[PDB]
Amino acid sequence: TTIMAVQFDGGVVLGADSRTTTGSYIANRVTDKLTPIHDRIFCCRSGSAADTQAVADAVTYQLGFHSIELNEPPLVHTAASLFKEMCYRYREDLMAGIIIAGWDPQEGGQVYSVPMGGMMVRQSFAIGGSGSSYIYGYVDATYREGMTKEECLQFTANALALAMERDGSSGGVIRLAAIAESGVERQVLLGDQIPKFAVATL
Amino acid sequence: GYDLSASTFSPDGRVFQVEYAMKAVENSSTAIGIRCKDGVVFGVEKLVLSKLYEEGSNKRLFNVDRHVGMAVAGLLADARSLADIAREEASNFRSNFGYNIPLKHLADRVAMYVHAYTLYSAVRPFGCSFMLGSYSVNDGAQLYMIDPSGVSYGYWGCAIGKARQAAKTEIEKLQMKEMTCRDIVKEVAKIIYIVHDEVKDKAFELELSWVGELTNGRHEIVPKDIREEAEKYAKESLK
Amino acid sequence: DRGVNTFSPEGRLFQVEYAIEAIKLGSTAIGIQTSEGVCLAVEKRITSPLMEPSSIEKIVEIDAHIGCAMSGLIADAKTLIDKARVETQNHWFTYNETMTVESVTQAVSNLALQFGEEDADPGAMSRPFGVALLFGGVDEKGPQLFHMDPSGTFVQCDARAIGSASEGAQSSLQEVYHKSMTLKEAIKSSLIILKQVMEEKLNATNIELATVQPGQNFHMFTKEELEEVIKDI
Amino acid sequence: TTTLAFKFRHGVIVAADSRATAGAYIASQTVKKVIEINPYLLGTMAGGAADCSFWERLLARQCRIYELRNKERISVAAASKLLANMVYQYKGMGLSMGTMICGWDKRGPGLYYVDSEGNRISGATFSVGSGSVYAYGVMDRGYSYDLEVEQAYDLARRAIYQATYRDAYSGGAVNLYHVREDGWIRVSSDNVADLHEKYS
Amino acid sequence: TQNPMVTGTSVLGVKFEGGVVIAADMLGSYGSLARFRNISRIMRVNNSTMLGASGDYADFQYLKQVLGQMVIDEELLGDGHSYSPRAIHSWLTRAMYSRRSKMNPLWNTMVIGGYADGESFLGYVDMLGVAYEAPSLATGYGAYLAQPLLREVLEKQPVLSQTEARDLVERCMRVLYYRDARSYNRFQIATVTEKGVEIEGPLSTETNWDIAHMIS
Amino acid sequence: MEYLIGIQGPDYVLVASDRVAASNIVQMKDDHDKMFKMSEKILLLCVGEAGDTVQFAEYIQKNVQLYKMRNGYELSPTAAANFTRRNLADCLRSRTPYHVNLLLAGYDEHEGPALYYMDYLAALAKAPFAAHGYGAFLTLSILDRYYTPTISRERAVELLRKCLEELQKRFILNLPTFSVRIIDKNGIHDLDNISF
Amino acid sequence: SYDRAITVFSPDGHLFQVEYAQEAVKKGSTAVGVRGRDIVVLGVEKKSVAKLQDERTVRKICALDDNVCMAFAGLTADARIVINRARVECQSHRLTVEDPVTVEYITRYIASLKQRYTQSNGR
Amino acid sequence: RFSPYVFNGGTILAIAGEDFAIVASDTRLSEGFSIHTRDSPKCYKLTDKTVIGCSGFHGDCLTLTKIIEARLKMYKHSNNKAMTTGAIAAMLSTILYSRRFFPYYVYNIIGGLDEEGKGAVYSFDPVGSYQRDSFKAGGSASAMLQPLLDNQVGFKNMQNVEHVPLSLDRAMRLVKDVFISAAERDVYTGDALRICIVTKEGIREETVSLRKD
Amino acid sequence: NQYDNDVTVWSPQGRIHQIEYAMEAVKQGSATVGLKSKTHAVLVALKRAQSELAAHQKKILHVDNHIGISIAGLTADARLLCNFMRQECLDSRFVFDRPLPVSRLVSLIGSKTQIPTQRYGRRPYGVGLLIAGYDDMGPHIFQTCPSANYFDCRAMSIGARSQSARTYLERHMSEFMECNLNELVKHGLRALRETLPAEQDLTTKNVSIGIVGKDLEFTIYDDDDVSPFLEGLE
Ligand SMILES: *[B]([O])([O])[C]([C][C]([C])[C])[N]C(=O)[C]([N]C(=O)C1=[C][C]=[C]C(C2=[C][C]=[C][C]=[C]2)=N1)[C]([C])[O]
Ligand SMILES: *[B]([O])([O])[C]([C][C]([C])[C])[N]C(=O)[C]([N]C(=O)C1=[C][C]=[C]C(C2=[C][C]=[C][C]=[C]2)=N1)[C]([C])[O]
Ligand SMILES: [Cl-]
Ligand SMILES: [Cl-]
Ligand SMILES: [Cl-]
Ligand SMILES: [Cl-]
Ligand SMILES: [Cl-]
Ligand SMILES: [Cl-]
Ligand SMILES: [Cl-]
Ligand SMILES: [Cl-]
Ligand SMILES: [Cl-]
Ligand SMILES: [Cl-]
Ligand SMILES: [Cl-]
Ligand SMILES: [Cl-]
Ligand SMILES: [Cl-]
Ligand SMILES: [Cl-]
Ligand SMILES: [Cl-]
Ligand SMILES: [K+]
Ligand SMILES: [K+]
Ligand SMILES: [K+]
Ligand SMILES: [Mg+2]
Ligand SMILES: [Mg+2]
Ligand SMILES: [Mg+2]
Repeated sequence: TTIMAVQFDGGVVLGADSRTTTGSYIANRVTDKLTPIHDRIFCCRSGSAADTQAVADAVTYQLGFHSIELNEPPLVHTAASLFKEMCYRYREDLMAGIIIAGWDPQEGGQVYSVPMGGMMVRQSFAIGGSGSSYIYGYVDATYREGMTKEECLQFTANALALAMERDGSSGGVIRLAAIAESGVERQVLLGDQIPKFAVATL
Repeated sequence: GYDLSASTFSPDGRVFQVEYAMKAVENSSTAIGIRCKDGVVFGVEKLVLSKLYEEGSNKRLFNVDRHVGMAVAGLLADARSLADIAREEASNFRSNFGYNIPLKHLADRVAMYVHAYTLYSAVRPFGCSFMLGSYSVNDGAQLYMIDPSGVSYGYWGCAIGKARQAAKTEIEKLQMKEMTCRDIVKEVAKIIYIVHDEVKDKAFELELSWVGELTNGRHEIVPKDIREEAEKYAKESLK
Repeated sequence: DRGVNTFSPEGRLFQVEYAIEAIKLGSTAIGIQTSEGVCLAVEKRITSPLMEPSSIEKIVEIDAHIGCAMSGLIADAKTLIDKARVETQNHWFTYNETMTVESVTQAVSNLALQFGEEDADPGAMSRPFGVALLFGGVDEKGPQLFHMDPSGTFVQCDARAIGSASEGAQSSLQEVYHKSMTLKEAIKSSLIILKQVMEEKLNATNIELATVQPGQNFHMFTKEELEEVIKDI
Repeated sequence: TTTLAFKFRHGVIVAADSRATAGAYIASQTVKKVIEINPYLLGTMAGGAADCSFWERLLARQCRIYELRNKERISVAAASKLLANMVYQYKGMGLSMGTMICGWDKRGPGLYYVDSEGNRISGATFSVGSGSVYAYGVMDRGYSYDLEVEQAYDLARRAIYQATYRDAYSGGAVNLYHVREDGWIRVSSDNVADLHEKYS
Repeated sequence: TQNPMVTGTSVLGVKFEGGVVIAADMLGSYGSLARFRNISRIMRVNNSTMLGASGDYADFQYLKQVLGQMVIDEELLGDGHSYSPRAIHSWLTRAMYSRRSKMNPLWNTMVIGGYADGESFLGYVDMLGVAYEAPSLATGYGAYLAQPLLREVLEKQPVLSQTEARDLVERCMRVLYYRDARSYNRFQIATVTEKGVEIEGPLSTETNWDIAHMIS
Repeated sequence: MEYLIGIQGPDYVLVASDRVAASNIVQMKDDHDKMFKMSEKILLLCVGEAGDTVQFAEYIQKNVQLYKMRNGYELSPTAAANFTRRNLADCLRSRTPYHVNLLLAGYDEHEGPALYYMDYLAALAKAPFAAHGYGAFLTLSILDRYYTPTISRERAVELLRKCLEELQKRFILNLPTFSVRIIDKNGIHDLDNISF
Repeated sequence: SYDRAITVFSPDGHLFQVEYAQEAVKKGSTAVGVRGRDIVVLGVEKKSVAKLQDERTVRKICALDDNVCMAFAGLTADARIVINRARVECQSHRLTVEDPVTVEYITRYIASLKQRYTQSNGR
Repeated sequence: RFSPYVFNGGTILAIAGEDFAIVASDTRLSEGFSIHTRDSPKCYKLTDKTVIGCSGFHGDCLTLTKIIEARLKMYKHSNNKAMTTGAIAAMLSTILYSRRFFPYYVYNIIGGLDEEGKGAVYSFDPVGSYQRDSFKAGGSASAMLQPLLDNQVGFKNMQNVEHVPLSLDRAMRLVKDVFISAAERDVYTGDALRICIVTKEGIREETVSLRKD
Repeated sequence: NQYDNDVTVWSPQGRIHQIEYAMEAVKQGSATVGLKSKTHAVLVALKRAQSELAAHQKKILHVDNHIGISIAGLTADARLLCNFMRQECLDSRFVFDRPLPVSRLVSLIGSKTQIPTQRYGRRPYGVGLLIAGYDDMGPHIFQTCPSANYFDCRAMSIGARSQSARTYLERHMSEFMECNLNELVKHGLRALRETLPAEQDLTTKNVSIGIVGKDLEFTIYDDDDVSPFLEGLE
């Protein structure tokens, strides 16, 4: 897997590849790793499919109930806190590297990483999963403060494409999402629409 | 007889044991809260039952979270237990959700706990009413009051205890929406002095607390110098 | 009918007060503390010549340095006595020292108000114990006599009577007791007092007597040793 | 350790060395391995030092409680049984204890071997500990039910001595007790070095 | 934690006349990967007390949550009593010991610094409940690379000024950046005095690479 | 290591067991008894792990005696065998398994003599003769060779003696003495020990 | 589970449930014991006759163990519970002491069972 | 495999005199090949009459000493007198055995006055076995100190020597000598020697410098 | 009436009779007095003796080095509460290595003793305490009641005829803060002596004294040890 999210002024962009593996068999080549947790809050999932699905459904329940009770949209920070509590408490029984991102009216676009082990840290942008290793140098060189939504989308799509080419456990299509006050816009980059970088032939 | 258990309705559909608990709050001396432009102020008429007691003994004003004050009337041991419940709820909320509990949610949660003691022969209703006050830039000023049945509402001004009505009628004279906490403490002290029956109960301490822009959203005791001035204003206004 | 943990308007637990009235239905026991040891003496109260006297046991050894005389509802005393025995042995086990008379009495006295019907385990104590106890022994404070009743109150006494004739016996005790009194004097004094208070004619089978002395372990008087002391009395 | 005991016409002889070790380090030369359970009952210790001390102390507690509740001396059979029932529950948890319970009750002289494996057996003679094999050789060649008292003392002392000589884990002094019908007595304590002088 | 995940490296502390200074880089490493390069490994506990942690960062965030809540609980009472640095160090020793005794440690090594009643406090606690005080401390590779330098200075001059302690800490942080492959040249310095707890950062040390041309 | 044997004739069951209690390289007792009287006409012979063997056999024994006291008559050798089995099997997968091997010998008024074999797994088999322990390996074929169902008790004791002599000759362990008992219509009889 | 306090003190130190239990015993059939020199004997009344009754099934004398028996008077269902409890206990004693119980031992056990049912909730 | 133990070094020693007890220890606290601190004594005052030395795994030394402190107060509250030296020893035995299946990794030596005012030393293994001794060494350098004490205090292996009473002054000289000898050869023992002298008049403290390498 | 047998039954006046009845247990105990200066907190207690040959009931109990209590009411309840206090104190020294502040211990008592006032079949505690302590905020005297309410006091008296002792304490309380120790204990004794029948006097047999302060751990004075304090009521 490769997952990523990026903050912009007014919202966030999220992305993932779509490969599920068992050993080196691809058990799903068009996985949706970006899961809505509330109207404007998504999580990107990596690690165990069973664990991250069970945890996401659980936090979706908790957050929904909390939100009805308060009669307000939930904070992104709350959603991240609930993932953190469950990923930290059960760190010995789960394999879950999560990114929580979304929009709320109080703090705007936010990205949090909850990596394995269950720590939580807010970041400008975050990457995770097995393929993230191959894009540290690329994201560190290419990231600029103040990118627009569109720039965040391209930056995300490029990073993911690079990771997907190299990481055997990542691949398929690139699913993207942008979240802002106005709502959630999702799209899929497939085939020729995935950014392309030549193999370096002699 | 129909009034011995909170698990027995009377034939008219009342729960007398809750009503009796309410009578314990109505026997108590008066506490008031006022919400204003930039915060919430609490004042309590704190009867001193012996000169042997220290200043500050039997406080009726509590910090239940850093941003939330509580003012009580009724049986004081029940109120204190409720202050512990409220504290525990604010603490647990912060642990689970990662931010300071919103006032309304805290009020509703502790109200459901009060409510749970009005259903059963196994336990008795709490003999206390209490107000919760907070302020934040995001939520503004908020003042809630909960009674022994577990009802919880929000208020501009509120009073509990034995001169409740007299206090309300004075609170209604204020245009509190446009006043600051610094102005309102004086008026709180004034009102407690008005409703205090100096013939029947001889000595009292005024207890004051506030939470607002001026304390940066922290619930704090009103400083000693400001309380003394407010007392002096209240006393001379009585004239 | 009210609950077992109900207070009266005087601030007493009804069940404890009633338990205290049950002590008056017991046989008279006497304890006296002297600088040479303590004695405990008890009226047996034989109800038929067909009963075996030696099967009435109202003075028991707690440990080698501590005895106990009981009055009231005797069947209730068993769990108290067993608790005292277990406790002194625990203390020996843990600390390699004998437990003081005061400490034994305290430990037993902490069971007293542990009754009630909706705090506790599926069938815990329903009522207080209908018994009073005199613990007599020797520890590093010297000889010592302690009294305990169903309220869980306990106190050291130079001399004390309990059961049916305790008023009476207590008056004679105030009369005869003195700080410098010998143990032999104390023994005689308590047999004289039992003799007054007892409905039956005192003899060597319808009473029991025990001592504990700085020299010597808990000792129950034999028929023959009782007869000897009875001669003068 | 080497401990032994035997029944004979005049009661039960009980003897032990006094060494303790932590691996090969000699931790003490003055351990008391014969424990006074009551004035008519002794227990011997071999194996884990803390295990033996604790469980035999607990046995002494229980025997004492018993005596108070029942108004009579516990039998050797019943005491040994209490000990076996206590340790049975811990089998497999690594307790190490081998003990002889030695007394004189209504059945006469009594001797039981009890260990942390769960064995409990009555017998005429036993030896327990890393030196037991050496004590058995000497004890077995000299033992008789009709030994005179002083001959029985000599045998026990010599058997433990000889065990201390061969077994690196036994040593110090030989401590000897005699259980008689009216109680045990402590008969002697002889440093193995002073015994060496004597037996040559 | 059975297996630590994102971890922090050394924490340093030294007493000085009027306070205590502690230092810690801002890195969370995931094995060799320098993964989260802007995290604070130092906590202001209350006005008199600060804490820095090596080891598993999630476990540190849990301690921070727990300890932060305890300090809030205590402040609510408004009763004139506060946890001293020594009390917090005691609490922390019990908490780590207790977790060690359930075979489920909090995977951290910590340095507690404080100033109360005219005394500088500096105390260590590790994941096993080993705890003690000393005039200077250093966890992880700092025990090998920084502690020798702290102790050598302290033996010549046991009483340091604030500015001397700060310079000495900076020299130690440089050595760590040279010689610990899990360090990072972005650190915080926290100081506690009469006035309270101040956390400074992000800070960097100057470095010298002249030795790169001294091979032939 | 421990040897048990049983031989059932038309109207009796003969049983025997070694008298050694061993530990490491030494015999610690030479007059050990491995038989437990359950009732007037039932013996349980029990070997296996230390502690388990006595704890198990005495628990069975007390419960069989309890059954007598509650009901005024005794459990049949077959009932007691199945009671024994139920207990062992119910403990097998518990926190407290008992590592014991058994024979149960008895005489019922109506059924006649019975001999039951049980292993630590709690498999129960009724048999005309049987044995447990390493010694069984050297003696079962002696029994197969010479046993007949109508064997008289005098010849059974002879047959038993052949088994025990074969241990003296061929078995590496020193088992010099054996307890011998027989059960019939008149209960349990102690025979002389067979000794070498 | 049912935790009502059933045996409680009344004014003057009476335990009414226990007194009422004693009234039950007084309406039971007469039972007598004599301790001989080297024999002990028990005899008990009746209870009702009735030709159609199987005599075996209603005895009021019962073995507790080989060396101890008992008779009772009072509620026969209650007796059966006590008897069975005592029979269990005789087997524990033999188990852990390897002696038969003394008569005093098992008496003391029965007595303390009976006492506990005067001071335990729900019974 | 998280290990719940680590070895932290430390040597302890106690000597019983006619009317005194000495309990002594070094002040180094170590781990692996490092020194945690040079000023960590291993002796702890329990009463006016009883001092305990503890070495081994420091996390257990701290916990156990805190448990003992609590239990002394519980005793005093329930029995209205301070625990004796002998009762503290017996109680420690049971507290150690309570962790028989997860032991306290601590070697304990108690030194104090018995009920007759005489010196008393009790020495323990980590699971609570113990006895009274005339003197005892424990911890890291115990095998180095013990034989010398056997010889010089016990007079073992010596002919033609008057078995005189041990004076405080000679006991003191011995204690300083053996720790100095131990600092030469045990890497864990060093920095400083702390000596507690328990007598009827109270508990006093001496400290002697040891090698810092 | 129908309202006085259960702690869970409010009366129509807003009272709970069981709690008021429990308070009567304290009013019938023997009197005790507590007072403080700037530096010390003192307890003084009258001990009742059953007969002429009885010792005299303990009234003053050690809780921790910095805390002691005087009791009035059910002795068994007094011990249970005292044992709770002791444990709370040991816990805080175990956890934090410092004394439990006296006002926090008292809060724990209020919270613990409130619980059975609200559950069916439970009863209040039938004991009142005077609590003497010393911590960072100086000396303290607190009072606790069966209602679970508690009070911070300049001085206090509870038990039989305590009104007299309270009057005395109000009369002289302006002197207490500046008193040396001897003066302060004298004041405690004079207050206590007001509670006695005119005939009867303070003696070494009936007076018990407890003191804690800055340089002094909680200490109990009984029997011959009270004589210094009784001589020079001159
Ligand atoms: B990504 O982290 O590489 C991806 C993210 C996930 C979809 C949220 N993870 C995987 O593909 C992982 N695969 C599984 O968890 C998986 C799916 C289906 C079956 C199994 C399986 C597990 C145990 C035994 C048999 C089959 N696993 C993968 C990295 O492990
Ligand atoms: B004998 O069996 O050789 C003897 C018996 C007796 C009761 C002392 N047993 C021992 O010497 C045993 N030794 C110990 O148990 C022992 C002695 C000193 C320290 C320790 C220890 C225990 C736990 C952890 C560390 C050290 N054990 C036997 C030889 O082992
Ligand atoms: Cl991760
Ligand atoms: Cl990740
Ligand atoms: Cl794919
Ligand atoms: Cl109101
Ligand atoms: Cl009486
Ligand atoms: Cl010896
Ligand atoms: Cl018993
Ligand atoms: Cl046997
Ligand atoms: Cl970061
Ligand atoms: Cl912080
Ligand atoms: Cl029962
Ligand atoms: Cl009182
Ligand atoms: Cl009382
Ligand atoms: Cl009140
Ligand atoms: Cl009062
Ligand atoms: K999935
Ligand atoms: K790929
Ligand atoms: K060294
Ligand atoms: Mg899993
Ligand atoms: Mg097993
Ligand atoms: Mg070195």
